[PDB]
Amino acid sequence: DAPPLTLEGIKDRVLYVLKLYDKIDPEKLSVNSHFMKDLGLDSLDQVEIIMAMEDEFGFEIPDIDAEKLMCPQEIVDYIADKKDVYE
Amino acid sequence: GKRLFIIKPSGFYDKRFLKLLRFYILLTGIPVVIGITLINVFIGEAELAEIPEGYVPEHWEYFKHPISRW
Amino acid sequence: AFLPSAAYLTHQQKVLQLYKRALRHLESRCVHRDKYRYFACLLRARFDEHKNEKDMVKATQLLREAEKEFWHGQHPQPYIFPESPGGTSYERYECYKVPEWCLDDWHPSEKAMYPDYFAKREQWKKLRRESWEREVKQLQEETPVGGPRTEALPPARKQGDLPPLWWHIVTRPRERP
Amino acid sequence: MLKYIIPTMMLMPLTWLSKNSMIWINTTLHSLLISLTSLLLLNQFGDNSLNFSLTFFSDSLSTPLLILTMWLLPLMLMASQHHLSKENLARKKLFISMLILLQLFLIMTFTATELIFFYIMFEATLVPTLIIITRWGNQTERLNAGLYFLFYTLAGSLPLLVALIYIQNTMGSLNFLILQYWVQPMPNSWSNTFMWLACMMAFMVKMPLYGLHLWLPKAHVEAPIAGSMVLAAILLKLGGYGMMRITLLLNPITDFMAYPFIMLSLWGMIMTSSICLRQTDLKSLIAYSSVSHMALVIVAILIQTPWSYMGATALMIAHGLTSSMLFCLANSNYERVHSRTMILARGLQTLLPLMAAWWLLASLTNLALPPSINLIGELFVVMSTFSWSNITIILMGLNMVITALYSLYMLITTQRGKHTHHINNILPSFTRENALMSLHMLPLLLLSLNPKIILGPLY
Amino acid sequence: TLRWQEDPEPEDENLYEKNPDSHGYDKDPAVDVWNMRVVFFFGFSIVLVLGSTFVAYLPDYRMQEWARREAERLVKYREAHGLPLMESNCFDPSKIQLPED
Amino acid sequence: SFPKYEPSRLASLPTTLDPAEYDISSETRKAQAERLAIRSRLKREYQLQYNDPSRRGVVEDPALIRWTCARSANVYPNFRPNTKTSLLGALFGIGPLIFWYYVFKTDRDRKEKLIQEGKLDRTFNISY
Ligand SMILES: CCCCCCCCCCCCCCCCCC(=O)OC[C@H](COP(=O)([O-])OCC[N+](C)(C)C)OC(=O)CCCCCCCCCCCCCCCCC
Ligand SMILES: CCCCCCCCCCCCCCCCCC(=O)OC[C@H](COP(=O)([O-])OCC[N+](C)(C)C)OC(=O)CCCCCCCCCCCCCCCCC
Repeated sequence: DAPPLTLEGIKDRVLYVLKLYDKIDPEKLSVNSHFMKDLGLDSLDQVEIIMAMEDEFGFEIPDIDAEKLMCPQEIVDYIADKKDVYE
Repeated sequence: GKRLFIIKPSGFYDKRFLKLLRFYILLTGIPVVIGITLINVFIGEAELAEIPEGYVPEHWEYFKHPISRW
Repeated sequence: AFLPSAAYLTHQQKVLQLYKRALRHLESRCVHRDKYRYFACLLRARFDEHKNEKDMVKATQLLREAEKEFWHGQHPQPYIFPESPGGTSYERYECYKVPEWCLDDWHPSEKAMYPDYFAKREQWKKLRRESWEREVKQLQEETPVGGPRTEALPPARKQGDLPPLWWHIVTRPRERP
Repeated sequence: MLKYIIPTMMLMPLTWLSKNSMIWINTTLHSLLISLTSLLLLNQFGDNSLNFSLTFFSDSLSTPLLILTMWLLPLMLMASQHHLSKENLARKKLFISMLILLQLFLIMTFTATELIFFYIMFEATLVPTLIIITRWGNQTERLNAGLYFLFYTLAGSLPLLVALIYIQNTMGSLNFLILQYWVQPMPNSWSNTFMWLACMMAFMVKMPLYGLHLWLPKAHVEAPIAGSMVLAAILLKLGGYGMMRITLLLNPITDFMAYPFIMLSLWGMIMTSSICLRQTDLKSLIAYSSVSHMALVIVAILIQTPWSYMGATALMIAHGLTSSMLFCLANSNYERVHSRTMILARGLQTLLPLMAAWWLLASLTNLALPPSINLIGELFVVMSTFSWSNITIILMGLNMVITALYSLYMLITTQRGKHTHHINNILPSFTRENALMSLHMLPLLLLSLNPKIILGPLY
Repeated sequence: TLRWQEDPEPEDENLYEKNPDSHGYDKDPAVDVWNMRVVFFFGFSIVLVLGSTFVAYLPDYRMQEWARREAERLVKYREAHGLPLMESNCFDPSKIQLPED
Repeated sequence: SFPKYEPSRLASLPTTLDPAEYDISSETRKAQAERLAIRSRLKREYQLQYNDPSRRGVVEDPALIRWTCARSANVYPNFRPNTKTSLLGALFGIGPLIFWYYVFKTDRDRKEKLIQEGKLDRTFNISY
């Protein structure tokens, strides 16, 4: 039970989920691509993205931390901090 | 692989107290149990009998177990 | 409401929080994936219909009636994540989160079982007690007169020193001890 | 009874001639030896009491109280030696001397055949406890606690002296063996009404009765640990022993003069348990629990049936042991965190697991888990009060529910939950504290195997 | 102004600092270990164990076993002769003079 | 429309249905800024006392001492006997005592009157 996590697996899974989004062209996004500026997404798109990542990883990100998750690298770092990986 | 240190409070003193308590209880518990077994097996309990005529018993001759009589 | 770094909640924050709560409760009412997808798109269309409204009083009234609408149609018990507050496994492992200052009371007989770990602990404590005065001196000159206005802490400006007030948020126990 | 009095007064040259570092060892050792010696009082007979002399006797009621006192003294010596660590040597010897003197007065109190000698010892017990509370207590209001305690006791007890002297002049003797055979009915009049009030109010104050209990959450709180142990464990039972001895002369006027205090003590235990539900102080919570249990003993003595008397003496012994252990545990928490607030130090089971086990056992015996002698006494009193009237079962059931509620509230607040973040001086439990807890627990659990030696003189 | 001259509150002494093998009895290790030995021996090995042994073998505490034996004897004697096992009156009515009314 | 949520003592009004939440006026913003400033200053004090490496003890909370002193040692200095206090004391102090006294006295009188006529079945009652 409870297999461990790494930054490589977290980044691969978060990029998988963001790649399955129809509003993002998969050949353009990267680990540090912004949402409002570099990808042209609304705030509701950011909210739906955050909810998708919550459903993917199975734990809830609070709103006061969800408003500041703006690129995939910050999502990776937030999940890594919340789940205490690379110990 | 991937063994992590588990932070726990100092369990040395509690185990030391429990070991001391067990040792100091058993130090007289074992000889008393052995002595009670040897009293029961070899000395044995008394047998109820009617008082002989003209004979008055001592006050400790009205009890069954040897330890109670003592 | 209750925020560490801000004194209030903006209008856009209220709208986003309402959107997330409404979508979660709609997922609770609509347990199947395709049905939830359809009704989520309908809710997204409803939210996008009034997106471009510049009247502040009209947007405020729309938000108020949307909150009333959500309260009329909420689930009696929505889906809570297992570790989320109100969940089934929320604060379950708090009995195993022993703080790190209990290692200083260990007997030397059981301290000899982990020599390298306790050496690393000693050098960590040496670093903390060396950096404390520098970090409190940094914090003293950065707070404006009259006390801090928010609860945000500054980082370490120069090289060599650690951020102020770092010990109890770096050495916090793991989620699964 | 001179074979126990003389070693007790010989403890005084033992503590006044010992070294600067060997006073605790010598006093604890020799008090434990005399406590072992105290078992010779169990030569009780089914018809006659064990009458030693003209002045001293010991039946089956005073014997458990004597054994409890002589066992409790080394526990107080072990408990009180950590907070007196930095004290002057002469003051340390004076503290041990007051404990020895209190034990001497207590063992002369339970064996007094004459009633006026019982009164003299029972009010000689006031001075060492008042001195202990008002000198070695830690707070500001220890002086006010001593004033309240002293004046409640003396205002209750001066009419008792007047009434006892009247009984001596009218009947011709205050010897308890004579008064068992020379007793007369007490008719219904105003004179006999005030006789009953004068003979009863001293022990109603000392027990305490609800409404006269205002000195208890002060004297039990501002005292040191040894003072709290001897106040909860023995000193509340002087009132019970007094009502058991003095009810013989007050018949048949008790059957209607006992109604107001029965209503005060039946409703009083509900009020004190409800007070226990909303207490911010641990020591005050234990004191109010003591008030509730002594109200139970008051009702049992006042209805005067055999089952009630057996339940009363068993409940007295059991509550003495349990309250002493609870006060010791609260004192250990106080030494760790230097505050008596119940909400301050939380979640101590993750830090102090065996102490948490001791807390659980003390809480379980507090709510009368069978087959502890707590439950035996409480059950017998419940049966006798049901025989008295049937709605007493409603009152007793409500009291039991609230008692379980506040005992588990104590345990859950102090031991369970998330620990306090900013408290980092939680040292591991010493061998001394664990030994004290086990010496409180093991006799209490062992007495369930042979509960017949604590069931009073009419077992 | 400045108040009266008084020492500050002393820091609490950790007994486990200078002596990690402390039982909490005394600051000197020898006195502490001897106090532990004294309490553990004379409390548990002497008082508790031999006290329980003494209570267990009490010589017929309060005559209960004798009462049972005598009740057996009396029940057998009364059952053999057809006598009632117990009467409603503890004392003989022949030796009691009721008040005249 | 929708049924209006009526608040009760044991069911408070939600923060999303409060009309005073959506207030944007500058007085409320100033009040919220002042409250945040007080909270941040107190948190700074606590964290300064909390992260000290040379501290081994209890970070004393004056609010908790204030709460316990108010709960315990202020009630009688701030008590004035008036109509309300005396009325509540007479209702809760001597009310239940009188009620239970009359209940128990009536029950025991009925039982003792039934016993003396031999109307109460006491056939196997020899334990009391
Ligand atoms: C802790 C606070 C509460 C304390 C309560 C203490 C008890 C309350 C009642 C005490 C009454 C006084 C002692 C009575 C002793 C009676 C002995 C006796 O022989 O009685 C029969 C005797 C009868 O007289 P006699 O025996 O001489 O006559 C022979 C008998 N006849 C009458 C038939 C001819 O009673 C008395 O002499 C009077 C008794 C009543 C006294 C009333 C005055 C005192 C009122 C109560 C004061 C209570 C304390 C107040 C202060 C509290 C603190 C500030
Ligand atoms: C006494 C008044 C003062 C009170 C405070 C006293 C403080 C000082 C203390 C001094 C020493 C202690 C004195 C009291 C001693 C009481 C004990 C005692 O002596 O008992 C005598 C009793 C006497 O029993 P008895 O009376 O039936 O024996 C018959 C009598 N003889 C021996 C003569 C034939 O001892 C026992 O009952 C021992 C029985 C055997 C041992 C126990 C076997 C069962 C154990 C449990 C098994 C598992 C059950 C399931 C568990 C499930 C999980 C929980």
